[PDB]
Amino acid sequence: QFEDKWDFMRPIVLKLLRQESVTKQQWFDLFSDVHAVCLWDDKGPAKIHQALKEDILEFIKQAQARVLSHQDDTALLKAYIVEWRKFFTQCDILPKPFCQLEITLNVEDSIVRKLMLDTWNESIFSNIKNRLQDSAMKLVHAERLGEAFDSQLVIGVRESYVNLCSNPEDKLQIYRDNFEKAYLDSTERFYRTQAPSYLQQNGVQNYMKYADAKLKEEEKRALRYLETRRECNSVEALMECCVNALVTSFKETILAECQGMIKRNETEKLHLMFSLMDKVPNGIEPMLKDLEEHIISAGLADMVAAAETITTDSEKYVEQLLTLFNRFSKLVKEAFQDDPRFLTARDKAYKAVVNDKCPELLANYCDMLLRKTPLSKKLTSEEIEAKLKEVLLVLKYVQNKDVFMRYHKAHLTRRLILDISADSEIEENMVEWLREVGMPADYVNKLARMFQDIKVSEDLNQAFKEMHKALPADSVNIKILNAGAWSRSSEKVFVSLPTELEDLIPEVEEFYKKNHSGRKLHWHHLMSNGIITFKNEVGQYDLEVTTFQLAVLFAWNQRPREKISFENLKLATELPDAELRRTLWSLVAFPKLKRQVLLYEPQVNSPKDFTEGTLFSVNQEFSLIKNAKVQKRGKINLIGRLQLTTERMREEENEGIVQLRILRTQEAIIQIMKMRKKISNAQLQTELVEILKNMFLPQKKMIKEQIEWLIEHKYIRRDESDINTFIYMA
Amino acid sequence: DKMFSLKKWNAVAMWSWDVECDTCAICRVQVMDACLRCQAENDCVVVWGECNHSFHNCCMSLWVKQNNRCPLCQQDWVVQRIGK
Ligand SMILES: [Zn+2]
Ligand SMILES: [Zn+2]
Ligand SMILES: [Zn+2]
Repeated sequence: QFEDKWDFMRPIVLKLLRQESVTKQQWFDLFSDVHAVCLWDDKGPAKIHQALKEDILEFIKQAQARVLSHQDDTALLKAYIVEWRKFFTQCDILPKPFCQLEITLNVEDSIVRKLMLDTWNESIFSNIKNRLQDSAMKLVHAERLGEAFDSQLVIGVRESYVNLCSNPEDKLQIYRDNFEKAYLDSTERFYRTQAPSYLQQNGVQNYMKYADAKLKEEEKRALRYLETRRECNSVEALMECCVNALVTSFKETILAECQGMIKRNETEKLHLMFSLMDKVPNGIEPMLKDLEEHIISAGLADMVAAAETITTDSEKYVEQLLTLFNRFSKLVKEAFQDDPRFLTARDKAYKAVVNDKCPELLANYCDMLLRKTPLSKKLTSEEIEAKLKEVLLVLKYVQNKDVFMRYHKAHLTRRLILDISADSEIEENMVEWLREVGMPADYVNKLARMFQDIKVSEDLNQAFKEMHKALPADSVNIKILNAGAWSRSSEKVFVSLPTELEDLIPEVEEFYKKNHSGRKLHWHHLMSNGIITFKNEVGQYDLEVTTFQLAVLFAWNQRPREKISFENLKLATELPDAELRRTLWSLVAFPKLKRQVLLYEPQVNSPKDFTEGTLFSVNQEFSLIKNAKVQKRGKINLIGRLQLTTERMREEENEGIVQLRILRTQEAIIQIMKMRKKISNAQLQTELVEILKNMFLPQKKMIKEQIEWLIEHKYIRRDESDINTFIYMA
Repeated sequence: DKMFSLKKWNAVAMWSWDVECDTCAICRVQVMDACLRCQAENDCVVVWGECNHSFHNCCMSLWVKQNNRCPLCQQDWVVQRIGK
C-alpha cells in the first residue's frame, strides 16, 4: 500500500523537489514504487499527491523565505528567479520519475506538476506576489525611465507568470490576466504620465517622434518583458493600448498638425503622422478628410483665381491645374505613403478641383498651346505636348468631356483651315492625346478626319497650282472642304473678289465639277486670305490680308489716290457692315503697324466707328518700318483676329453641345429599350448616365423630355400601371 | 504692276451635294423651313451626314430606324453635324 512504498519513495521525491542529485537507481526506485502505490492502494494516487503536497510545500515555503526575506524588490526577484528556475526545472523533471502517477492520475498534464504550480501560487505567487509584481513593474518602469535594468528580472517574472498558467486550457491565463494587465497598468500609467510631460514642453512632432519611439521600445519590451512563445494576439492589443492611451489621446492635437503639414507640403512630418495615426484607429481617417479638403479648397482658391487672371493664358490654366494635381500627388506619395485611401481622397478632391467646371476654357487653352500663339512661341514643341500630356489628368476628371472636345474641334477646324498650328505633329499628338484621355471617339475621330480632309483638299489645291497657267496658278492655294463638318455654321459672308480671283473661281468650279461630279462649292471667302504686293510711292510691300481686305483694296488697284467711301467699298466688296468694318478697321488701324494700308478721312478706334461716308484711299507712304525708317520693300500682316474664333461662336458651340446631348440621350434611350424591353425610369436613367458618362452627365429633365418624345413618336411607351416604367414600342 | 498686285491666295471653300438647297429629301419642306411634323403639329433643324447630305434632323432620325443608311446614296450613315 501507499504506506509500504512511500517510505522509500519520499527521500527521492524530496530530492526531486529540492533539485538534488537523484540517481538513476533512485529515478527507478521511485518510478517503480509510484506504480506500486497507484496500483496496490486504491487511494494511493491521492495519498501520493497528499504526501507530495506536503513535501512540495516544504520546498515552496523554503523558496518563499528565500525570496520573501529580500525586502529589496530587485534582490527579491533575483531570488525569485533562482528559486523559480529550480522549481520549474523540477516541474519538468519530477513527472518523469512520476510518469506512472501522471499516467494513472500524461506527464504533460501532470497532476503533480499542477499541484506544484498551485502551491507556488498559494505560498508565493498569489500572495510575496504583490511584491513580485510591484517589483517587476518597477523594473519595467525603469526600462521606460531609461534605467535599463537587466531585462531578465522582468522577463523571468513573466516566464513564471506564463509557465504557472501553462495549463493547455489557457496557457496565458496568469500572464495575460495579470502580467499583461500589470504591464499595461504600468505602461499606460508610465506614459500617461510621461507622454504628457514630454509634449508639455516638446513640440507636437517631437512628441510624435517620441511616441513612435516609445512604441518601438514597447515592441522591444513586448518581445522581452511580454511573451513571444506564441502568437499571443493580446500582445498586439497591448500595443494598441499604448497607442490608444497615449497616441490616440494625443491624436486630438496631432490632427491639427496634419492640416498644417498638408498646407506646407511638409511630407516628412506628415509621413511620420501618417504612420502614427494609422496605428490610431481614428486618426488616419480624419487625415483622409483633411487631404480631400485642402485639395478641393485649392481648386476653389488656386484654380479659380488662376482662371480669372488667365483669360487666354493656357499655360497657367493648364499648369495650375496640374500643379495642384502634382503637388498633392507628391504629398500622397510621400506624406501619405502612397496609401490608396489618400490616393482616393485626392482623386475625389481633385476631381472636384477640375469640376470647380468650364472644360470650354480648357479647350480654348489647349488651342492656345497647340496653335502658333505668342504663348506657344515660348514653348518647345515637346513642352507644348508635355503640358497637354499632363492635362490628360484634368480631362479624365472633367465630367463634361464633350464640352472640351466641342470647342477643341471647333478650334482645330479653324487651325487646319488657316494652317496656324504650332507645327504639324502637335496636331497629330493632340488627337492621340485625346485618345490617351479616354475621350469619345466621335469627337476624336472627327478631329482626325479634319486632317484627312486637308490632305484631300490639298490634292485638289495642287491640281490648281499646276493647271491654271487670272494668275500664275501656284500663287493660289484652294482648299475645298467637307461642308458637313467644316462649315461650322451657315455663315458664308460672300464677298466680291478682285478680278485676279473672280476670273479664277469659274475655273476652280469647272475643274472641280469635272472631277467631283455631284458636288457643290461653298465659297467661304470669310476664311480665305492672301498676299498682295502693295505698290507705294515709298516702295513695294507684301500684305497678308483677308480675302475681304483684298476686295477692299481692289477698289484702288488702278487709282490709289481716289477716295472710295465705306459704302462704295461695301458695294465693291458686296459685304455686310459687320465684316466690312472689321476688315477696313484693320486696313486703317491694324495693331503694331507704323503704317496702315489704307488712309482715310475720319479716323476710327474700332470697326463700329466707320460711317457710310468714310473715305478711304491707298496709303502711298505705306512701308515696313525698321528703326523708324521707311523701307523700300517688305511685308506686313493685317489679318490677326479677323480670322480667329466672339460670344456668338462660343454660344453657338454651347447650344450645339446641348443638342448633341439631347440627341445622344434620345438614341441611348432607344438602344436601352431595345436591350431591355421593359424597365423603370431608374433603370433607364441609370443606363443613360453610364452610356453617356464618357461625354457628359445626363440630366433627368432632358431624359424625361426625350422619353416623352420617344413615346409620342412610338419608339417607347409608358407601362399601363407605372408612368416610370417604359416598354419598347415599334 | 497695280496697287495691290496679287501674289498669293489661300482660298477656302467647302463642298456639299449639288442639286439645289431644296427639300428636305426624306420629307420635303425647305431645308430652312419647318418639317412635315413641325409645320403641321405646331425645332425642325438641320443635320448633316459624313456623306455631306443634309436633311431635317427630325426626318433623317425617323428614317434611320428602318435602316441606318443615307436615303440618297446607300452608305452607312453617320451624323457629321447637327449645328445649323
Ligand atoms: Zn420636326
Ligand atoms: Zn448621303
Ligand atoms: Zn426634312
